[PDB]
Amino acid sequence: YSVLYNLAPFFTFKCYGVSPTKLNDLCFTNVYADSFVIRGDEVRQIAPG
Amino acid sequence: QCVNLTTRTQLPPAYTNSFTRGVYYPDKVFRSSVLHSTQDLFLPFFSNVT
Amino acid sequence: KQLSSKFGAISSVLNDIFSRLDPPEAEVQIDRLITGRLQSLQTYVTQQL
Amino acid sequence: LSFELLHAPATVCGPKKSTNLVKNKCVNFNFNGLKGTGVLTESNKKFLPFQQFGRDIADTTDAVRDPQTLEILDITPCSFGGVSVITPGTNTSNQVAVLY
Ligand SMILES: *[C@@H]1O[C@H](CO)[C@@H](O)[C@H](O)[C@H]1NC(C)=O
Repeated sequence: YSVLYNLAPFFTFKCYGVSPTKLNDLCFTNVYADSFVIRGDEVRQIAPG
Repeated sequence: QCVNLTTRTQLPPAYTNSFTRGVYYPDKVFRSSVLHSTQDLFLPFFSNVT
Repeated sequence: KQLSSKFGAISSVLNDIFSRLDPPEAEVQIDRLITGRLQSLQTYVTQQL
Repeated sequence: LSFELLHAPATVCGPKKSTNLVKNKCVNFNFNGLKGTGVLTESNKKFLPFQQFGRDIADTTDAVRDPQTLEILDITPCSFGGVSVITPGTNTSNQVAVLY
């Protein structure tokens, strides 16, 4: 994630969940990478609950 | 490439018992000399196996 | 066996909570675990008395 | 990105591989992302190949499978203890006795 933090100019953790600064020591399992494009302010619609 | 078979004999399936079959390890954790209860897929005892 | 309870958290180990959750809410989660185990200890003490 | 945690072994980890195993020392460790502190000794337990880590009655980690080394290296079996003080009243004397 260290190179990925500067590869793209993405928003820096506007979400709730795992610790952002401690992400090096996370041995997660079975990710699901889904990519799609939306319009306008629909980013806030993608939230748990 | 496949060959059709016409020598099959008609016979309805039979049913027998499953007294003490269908138990496995639900997790790979090592527990010794203890009793544990887990919620997982399990074949019921004395079920009706074909 | 009461140590294996989660009390509404995501894990039964405080180390995982400390190393996997943001400290502003990890403090609240640790406080919830502390007060749940304190309630269990109080119940055990009342039974012992 | 979903970061769910499963009992299956992690196929991805951070690049923090260094040091070496130290035996018979009550030292801290962060094996497989689980922080703990205890001695690293051996035992006579027979471990199946699919088994990675074990648990006790209280669901506390007491076993691990070290990658590329393949032994037990039991988790936090380290000892502990308490302290007790034996002394008479302050009017008589002030000597103390320590007890474990
Ligand atoms: C199994 O099912 C068959 C028909 O579905 C039935 O005749 C038989 O009695 C059943 N056996 C048991 C043990 O339920």
